[PDB]
Amino acid sequence: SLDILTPTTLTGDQTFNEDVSVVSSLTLNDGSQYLFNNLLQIAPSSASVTANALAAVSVFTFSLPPSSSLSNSGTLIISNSNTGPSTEQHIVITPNVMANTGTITLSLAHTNTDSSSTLIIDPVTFYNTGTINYESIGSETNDPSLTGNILSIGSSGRTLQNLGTINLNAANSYYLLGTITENSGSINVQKGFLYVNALDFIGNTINLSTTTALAFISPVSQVVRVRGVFFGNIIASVGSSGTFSYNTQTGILTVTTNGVYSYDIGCGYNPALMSGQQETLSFQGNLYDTFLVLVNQPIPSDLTCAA
Repeated sequence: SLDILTPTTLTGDQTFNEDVSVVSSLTLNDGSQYLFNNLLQIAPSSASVTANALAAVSVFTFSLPPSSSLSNSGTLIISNSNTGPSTEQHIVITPNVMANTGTITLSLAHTNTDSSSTLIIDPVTFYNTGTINYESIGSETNDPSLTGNILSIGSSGRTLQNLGTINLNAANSYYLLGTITENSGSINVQKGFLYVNALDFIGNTINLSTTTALAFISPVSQVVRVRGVFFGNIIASVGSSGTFSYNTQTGILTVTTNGVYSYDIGCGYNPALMSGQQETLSFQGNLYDTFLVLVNQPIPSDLTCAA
């Protein structure tokens, strides 16, 4: 219905009850509320949508509700320059279908936790062969360790077909609540901690940067592929009385608390250098005893396992 065929810039709050097809570039400025209630189609790859929150205002909402559908082969940027402990934002991407073969970038200046913000990616169906980014354009410090403003991906019982890349590079923490699938996908934890509380975790590789962490709140039956493991990061597993073992032939790290967690970290690690310790983590406002594994060594030069 609404077709953007020439570079367009719109001002103020926007509520799209029509299907929106963008083949050029659409820019949304000076609005505290951007709503796409039906189709939002961005194609071909050179097309783009950029939603800029109104500056120096209290609340910001970007919404793709369950009535909507997202089909992006170009570039969708959601940017909010508002920052500070009183910031309230609601970036709620919950379309019936979320199909991305291009780039989606969440670019926020308010990345600290708070009491009231929501950052949600939880459609019914999730399809990503491109790149989804969460980046910071702020400089906030002194996080209050609250439960709001934590990017939460998926939900219990729904799946996420991640054939491409999810880049997490903005905040102290992120939550993965849905079931990831597809063998080619990667989740890159470039800053902060990733907490996983999901029914299963299939196919993807979790790549940890330095001074990041992966924490599984509940064990999954799948072996979880994690790469980048070295003295700069850790894998945490919820539960008390933690023990662990590393198999040099398969490259699999097995952690046992009250449940069994299995991580494929690669071959080449020396198990005699590894150690573990009990700590306490916070997840969705509750404290959990957690067993941490520190490999205490660099990434091996060759991660391949013997046949």
